Amino acid sequence: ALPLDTTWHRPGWTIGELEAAKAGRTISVVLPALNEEATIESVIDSISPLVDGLVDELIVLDSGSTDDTEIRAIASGARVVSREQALPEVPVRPGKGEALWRSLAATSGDIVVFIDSDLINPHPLFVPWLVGPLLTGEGIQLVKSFYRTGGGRVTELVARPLLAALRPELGCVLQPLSGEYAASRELLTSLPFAPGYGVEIGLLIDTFDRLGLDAIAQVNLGVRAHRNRPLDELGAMSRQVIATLLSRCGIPDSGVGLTQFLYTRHTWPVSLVDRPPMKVMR
Amino acid sequence: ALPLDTTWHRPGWTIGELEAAKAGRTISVVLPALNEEATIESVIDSISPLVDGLVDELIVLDSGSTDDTEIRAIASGARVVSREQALPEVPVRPGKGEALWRSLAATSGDIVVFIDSDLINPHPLFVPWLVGPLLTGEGIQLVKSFYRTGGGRVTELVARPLLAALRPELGCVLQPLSGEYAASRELLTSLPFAPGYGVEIGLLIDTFDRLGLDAIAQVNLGVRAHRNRPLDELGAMSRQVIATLLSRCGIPDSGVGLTQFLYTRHTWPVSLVDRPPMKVMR
Ligand SMILES: O=c1ccn([C@@H]2O[C@H](COP(=O)(O)OP(=O)(O)O[C@H]3O[C@H](CO)[C@@H](O)[C@H](O)[C@H]3O)[C@@H](O)[C@H]2O)c(=O)[nH]1
Ligand SMILES: O=c1ccn([C@@H]2O[C@H](COP(=O)(O)OP(=O)(O)O[C@H]3O[C@H](CO)[C@@H](O)[C@H](O)[C@H]3O)[C@@H](O)[C@H]2O)c(=O)[nH]1
Ligand SMILES: [Mn+2]
Ligand SMILES: [Mn+2]
Repeated sequence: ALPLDTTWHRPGWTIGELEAAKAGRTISVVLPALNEEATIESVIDSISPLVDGLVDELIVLDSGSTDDTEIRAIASGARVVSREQALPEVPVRPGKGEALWRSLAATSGDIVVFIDSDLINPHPLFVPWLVGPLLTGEGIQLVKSFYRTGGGRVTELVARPLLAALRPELGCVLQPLSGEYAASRELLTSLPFAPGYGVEIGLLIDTFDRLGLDAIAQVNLGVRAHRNRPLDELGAMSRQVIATLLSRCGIPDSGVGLTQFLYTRHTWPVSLVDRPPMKVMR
Repeated sequence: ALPLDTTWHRPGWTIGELEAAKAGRTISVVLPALNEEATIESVIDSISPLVDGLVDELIVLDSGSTDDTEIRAIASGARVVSREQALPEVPVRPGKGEALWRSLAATSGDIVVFIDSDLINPHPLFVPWLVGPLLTGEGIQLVKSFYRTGGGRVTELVARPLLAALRPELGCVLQPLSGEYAASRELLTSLPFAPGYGVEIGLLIDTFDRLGLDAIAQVNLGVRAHRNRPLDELGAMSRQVIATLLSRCGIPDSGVGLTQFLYTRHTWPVSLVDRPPMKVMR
């Protein structure tokens, strides 16, 4: 009942049916990871059985981990790609947005699926459930998940109310910041990639501004648990989500970083520099 | 070390000294309340000993309570003023901003102090600590508190990061949404009053835009505990805080209310209608 293809229930397709509908299209899965040694294995394990079938490629984009993320992920059979390796001609910047952007150059799938590597016990139907609308539907180029400490505080207090205020047509997207989603390569390599934690909200809005809702679907993945960061780390994330949201809506951002008083004072980085469409690097 | 008079430590003044420095100025205290039967008595009790001394007036602005807020507050010796009684010629709208605005017409103090009526065990030096800079300093017309479930989520994830983005000069205010603050009547009756939960962020920004930081002081009240609302109630608050913040910064707000999916759907009210400076009602 939303102006937006929303699969509220457990999708009916089977792996064999979904695989049939590929029709020569390839599927790449990317797990971005920064210091996720405790959950990375269970996430890979939940997806690796699809490889050489529904999924043609799985990588861990290691965003500079200093723990045992890489050795654990290799031991799980995964190809692990550093940011450097993904695109060596261009120096590495920090943040998640950098990692997803770069992952576009280390993959070749007509469809790209992103799964966060800190999920606690991810269901192995996550990927099949996300490529569903891209395969069977028409016009769909972006599929966002929804679900459910916690509650998605930055989602419920910042991104959703801000979308209500500045892009109300996106008010029917239930989890605009979700790290689990899939999209066509043609769309992904045509859009710029916001830095740090701005990347999701930036892709959602440029996708909308460029193609309208009809290109966007969302799908219930059920329940979703992950690391629940402390409030001060979220402030920093929220600051970046805000900077990216305002820019896509034509509003000048001060570029000034959030300062916190814990009393002691800390100033977190924010970035106004988007990475350009990966096309320009061909 | 901030561009903003910040009393980081327990203020040194005594009640007698502060009272001396009034110099013919009167002090009104206002407790806005909506259904606070469980905490209203302890809050009044913590302040009533100042009446006919440092404080010349105390009221409870009852914002339509359906519990025993009024009878309990009366039994504590407080004058209780309904919104209707505060300003009968003008029909009542909902929200906190309505209540504070109206309270300006039911008081006569040259200085007005606001204290939330849901505080758990408020220190009885709260009021003395807030009128300090208005009495002894010069130029000061607004005094904001700071302190400390929870953590002030809407504060740390929405108001502070948004001020960083759009009014970075206000980045050194530690609790811009705090319900405990004092201000001169001349300032208060000259500013418009945002609706619902937008009122604080609206007063902070119009005060800044109109007088600069030099008119603003903040004071440590130590620790502060209150009702910790559920996340969905905060989304609604956050939506209003956002609508008010964007308007003061010259940015058009859609006027569209936040919708939530709990799955079931609910749409909370937001308002773009500010009450005008109480001066215009003279
Ligand atoms: O510099 C970084 C930071 C994070 N990550 C990875 O990105 C994923 C998500 O990061 P996380 O710290 O867990 O973000 P969340 O607190 O869970 O934030 C949620 O909301 C954010 C705002 O859009 C999204 O970026 C996240 O994917 C989403 O889970 C994890 O696998 C991290 O390893 C990186 O690769 N590089
Ligand atoms: O329609 C209303 C709503 C609330 N209140 C009173 O206002 C005070 C604060 O309301 P509360 O629901 O406790 O807000 P908080 O969740 O604590 O929000 C914090 O941040 C808000 C955003 O600025 C401020 O409005 C609050 O004062 C501040 O405590 C309480 O005494 C309420 O009784 C009313 O009088 N009328
Ligand atoms: Mn996470
Ligand atoms: Mn409260």
